[PDB]
Amino acid sequence: ISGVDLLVDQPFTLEILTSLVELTRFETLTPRFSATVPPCWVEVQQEQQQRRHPQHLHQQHHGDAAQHTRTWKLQTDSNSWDEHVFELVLPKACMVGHVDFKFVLNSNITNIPQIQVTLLKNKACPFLEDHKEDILCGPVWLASGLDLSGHAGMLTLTSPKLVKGMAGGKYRSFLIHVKAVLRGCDLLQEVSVTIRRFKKTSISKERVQRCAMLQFSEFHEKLLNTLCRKTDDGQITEHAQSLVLDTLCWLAGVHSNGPGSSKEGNENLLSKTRKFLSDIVRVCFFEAGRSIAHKCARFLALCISNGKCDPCQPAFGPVLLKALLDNMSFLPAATTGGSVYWYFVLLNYVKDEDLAGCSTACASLLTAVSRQLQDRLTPMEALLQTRYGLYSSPFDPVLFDLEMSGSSCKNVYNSSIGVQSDEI
Amino acid sequence: WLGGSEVNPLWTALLFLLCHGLTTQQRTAIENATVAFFLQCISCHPNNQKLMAQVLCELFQTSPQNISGFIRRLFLQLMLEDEKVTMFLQSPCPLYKGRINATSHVIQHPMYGAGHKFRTLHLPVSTTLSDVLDRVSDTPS
Amino acid sequence: PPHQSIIIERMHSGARRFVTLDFGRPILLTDVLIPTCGDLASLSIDIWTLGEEVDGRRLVVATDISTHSLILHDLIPPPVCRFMKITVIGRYGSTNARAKIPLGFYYGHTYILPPEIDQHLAMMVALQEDIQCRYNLACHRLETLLQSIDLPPLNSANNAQYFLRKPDKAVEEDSRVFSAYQDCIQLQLQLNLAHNAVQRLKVALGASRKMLSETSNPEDLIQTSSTEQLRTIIRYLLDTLLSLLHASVPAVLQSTFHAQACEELFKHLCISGTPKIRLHTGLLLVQLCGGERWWGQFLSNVLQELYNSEQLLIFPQDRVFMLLSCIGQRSLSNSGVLESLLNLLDNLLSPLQP
Amino acid sequence: LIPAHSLAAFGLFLRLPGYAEVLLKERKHAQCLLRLVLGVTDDGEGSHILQSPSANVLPTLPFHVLRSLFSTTPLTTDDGVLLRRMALEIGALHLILVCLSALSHHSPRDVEQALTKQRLEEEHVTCLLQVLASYINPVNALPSVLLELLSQSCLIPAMSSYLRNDSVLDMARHVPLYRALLELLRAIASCAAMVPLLLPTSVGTLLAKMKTCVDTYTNRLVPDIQKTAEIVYAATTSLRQANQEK
Amino acid sequence: VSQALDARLEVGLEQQAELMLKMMSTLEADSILQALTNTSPT
Repeated sequence: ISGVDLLVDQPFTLEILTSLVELTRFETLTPRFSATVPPCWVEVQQEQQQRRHPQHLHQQHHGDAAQHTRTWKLQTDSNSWDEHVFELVLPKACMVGHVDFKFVLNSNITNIPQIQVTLLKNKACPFLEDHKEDILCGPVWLASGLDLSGHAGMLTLTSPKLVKGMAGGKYRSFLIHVKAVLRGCDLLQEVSVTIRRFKKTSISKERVQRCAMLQFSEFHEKLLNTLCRKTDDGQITEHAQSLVLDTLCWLAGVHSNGPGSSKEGNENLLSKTRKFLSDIVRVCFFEAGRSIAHKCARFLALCISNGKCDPCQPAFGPVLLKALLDNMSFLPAATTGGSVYWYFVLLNYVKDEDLAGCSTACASLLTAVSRQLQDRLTPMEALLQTRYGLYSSPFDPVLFDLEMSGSSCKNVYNSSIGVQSDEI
Repeated sequence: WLGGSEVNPLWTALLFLLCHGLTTQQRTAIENATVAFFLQCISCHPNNQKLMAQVLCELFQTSPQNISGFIRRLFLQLMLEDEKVTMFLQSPCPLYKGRINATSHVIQHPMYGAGHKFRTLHLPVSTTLSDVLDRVSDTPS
Repeated sequence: PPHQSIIIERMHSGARRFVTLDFGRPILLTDVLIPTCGDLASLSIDIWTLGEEVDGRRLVVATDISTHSLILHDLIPPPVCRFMKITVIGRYGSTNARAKIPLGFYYGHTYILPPEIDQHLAMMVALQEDIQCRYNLACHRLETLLQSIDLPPLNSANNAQYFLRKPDKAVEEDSRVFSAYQDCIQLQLQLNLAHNAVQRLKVALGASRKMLSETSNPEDLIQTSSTEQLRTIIRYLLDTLLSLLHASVPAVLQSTFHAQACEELFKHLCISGTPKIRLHTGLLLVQLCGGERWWGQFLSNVLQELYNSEQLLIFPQDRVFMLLSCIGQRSLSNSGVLESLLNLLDNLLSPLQP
Repeated sequence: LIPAHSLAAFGLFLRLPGYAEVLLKERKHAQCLLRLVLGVTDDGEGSHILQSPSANVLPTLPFHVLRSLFSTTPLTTDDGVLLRRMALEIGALHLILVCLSALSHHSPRDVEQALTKQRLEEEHVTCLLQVLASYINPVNALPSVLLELLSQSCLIPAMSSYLRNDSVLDMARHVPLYRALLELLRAIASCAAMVPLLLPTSVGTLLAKMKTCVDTYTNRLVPDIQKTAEIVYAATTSLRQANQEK
Repeated sequence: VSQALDARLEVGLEQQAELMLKMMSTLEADSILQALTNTSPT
């Protein structure tokens, strides 16, 4: 720590942010790993999951990714197991970022299995009770990672204390323990687990830099200030803004599963987020482009999920609602159609709170806008609409969006493709 | 009178305005109005044709440095197309061709009359009289 | 934008299909859309720039495309690509008739940035200026084309005959108008795409947009925005209003949308707007004020004002009539709808009785 | 400020003084060429130029109108010599020889589509050679640069290569280009200024070779085009022989 | 909705956000179809 200038301390510049994202950059384990399984599972051969996935080895010649898809099929015996133990092996020293825990439900499942994967942090009659002070790292719920289909999903295994490791990014014990709260864990069909880590950086003491990034809250304060304010000296390029959104997205992702002790940093960031939420939305939607709007939508989704995951602290939905409704009147001055699309996507979900205020603002804006629109109709356009049913005005040079089918692609070219038959 | 010495500076000033506090719709409306005004002044007046040719030549000579902008469109749709002239007929026999039973509203100068004994067409000068006859009357066709 | 599908061989659907696509230059691919393919069981995309085995990658695998169409709205971070590989598995049964694979659509930036930027911006500006000039010429042609045509009012038998059987000159002039309008909209879209690209390149220099450095009062914002932006805002806002209503009791909403507000909103939207916003406005009105007492009298007043033989406004009478019929059917439970309509019909036939 | 080279030539040709007036003799194509320039590529009536009723002739207009100008503008008056000069400085004749090199492949020193492109290319080079011939004759006169620029050039290799083809069945179907060749040899032999450019297998010997060969093939052993071809070829060959000796 | 999402396992786990961001829209599109066709004004 001493004698090393932390990346947080220096004033933010484009190259500094580019270095910062390199810390958050994340990769895969190239070295081989191993694991053991309870006897009720049988490891599925690696090419069985290659059934619809024929080009796994071609993209990466090393082939460890083919081994990375370690699959166990569940042999449902008469025992209705309520606990399981999965041992991990980390032969080559590395700093894992998160463990890719993927779960798929059986095709015939109709109920919601209240299966929980709770792993308290490590400090030195279910295992979560006898060894309540000896559990390793988590915790999560299975339903959190449940996907749209409801028959599969993938859980996130990360924590602010995960990156530090046992001591300086070493491995001593990683145990994936599952306990359900026909019935129970027997509904789960098969499990695949992948271990993936951080990319190597050209920055000395990457562990120290990551620790400084995660610990200090003034880093969060400065990041939110940089994102929000755009002053005369703050001629912040949207490249730097995109980097800032990436940094906050990674930070919220790693703070998502932080335990009660780790909630200090989470609340430190969320207090500033609530302080500057109106400016965040205003900038990232009504001033920035579509990509920045998508990044801000992702960050706000992480914040909403974090507020849901922490009932001990006030929820984020109502505050997001006030921010969006306060920024509502700026819609006619918005830049692009994709940003407005993402704004309304976020707004629609948070309608569950204060329906009266949202409806009032919507009606006011509609009444204000509608009168203006009718004044801009011309006899030319009216003739076109009546005689031919052509409603798009051709004499107006400026457009707003091009919604082909469930997408907003006005800010990008249409790619001209020369088709190659090649392999017939 | 629009070719008079008093009005001559207007052409150059207009071109100066349109070849560099105007909104986009204002600029488009001004461009269309200028093109229409020039085309009206040039329609069948050789003197005004010479004056506009002189104005264009001097503007091109004094233009620094590629051709684009309003001047390109003005040159392309003022010249490089057939001239239009209003041609006005009348006869002791009615001219039925070109009329439909729908209640169409056409408003022209009163000197062109009304009814089946009059007809006015805005058609290119390059056309021949046979086109006039078989477009105004059924009998030639 | 180009579009033309290509044929395949050994049409039997049991086996694999292979399609490899190359743009001839690295492309910042950021959007992929492929329509639903019923006779297909799987689909995948593989991406590489230098080589399939050198830097090959994959980004999505689609399985339910038989009854669905995959959409990749925003690929962030944008994968750099020049070569795209398509691998699909048809229906498991290897017996099928002739079918054509829909290629889909792929959107992405052509110029890649982390120098060409300055001269690329200059040439893009020149291209935008040329496209603007061509678009202005197309607009002038369309304007001078429509100026010579007229719509006969539907108030006589002769006009009805004209609408039933269009004369030949009307048909050919309509074809010419449609062609000119299609050219105009093509040039408009090209100009907007070029301007967006130029704006993105200027953003790459850090020159952010003006963004309300003059005023922020809404009464100027609403009256200074573009028409298309207002239409998109109205569409989204009406959509959210419909969602909010379907999710309930918003008593405040019913208070604001009284008789005068409903009159004004109907006349502004359902008469001049695009069909989508017209239908949505009608449905929102019938869902909100359908049970009101003043409703039905609203419909009678609207019909009498719009379809009066003294009406001078030009509007798509048939479409708004269909909208009125649909609204009347939905709001039929209200007792005043037929009472008001029959009272109106009673007054129109009054001159028969001396 | 299809084909691409014709438009560049048209832009270069139009800068020549007096070319605007002669281009406007046939007005509608002249408008089409100018409309084809400036990038709109459309008429005033909404019909694409490339699908215009007379779009086939479009490539020929620049060089053909320049040939008409050359016929109407003799080398006698000051107009001809000034036109020759402002041709030489701006690279008008230089670009003429460059595009000849492009369309003839003589550097300085699919069956249906193949035959169609061969036809269009041979007609284009025919027009180019014939307009160059009209450039040679009126109907410091010889440019100083032309003296150097015909040596290590394309014109002499073009003549050599096109005189390599001595098919006895060629002139039966190849009448237009051989007519242009006859006219250009008439110019090269009758023009006093052009004679020193040629006179220091030789051109005269192999020209006599074709004359004797065709005389043996036809005279010793036809419709209007062929018979006119032989009679004019014999007359022009006699004139060229008379001019060559001095 | 096609429930098809790009292979972002390799990147940090924004995937759960992306699924629910995909789920953000899905609960909207269905309700509107239920708003205008279903739930006839009564």
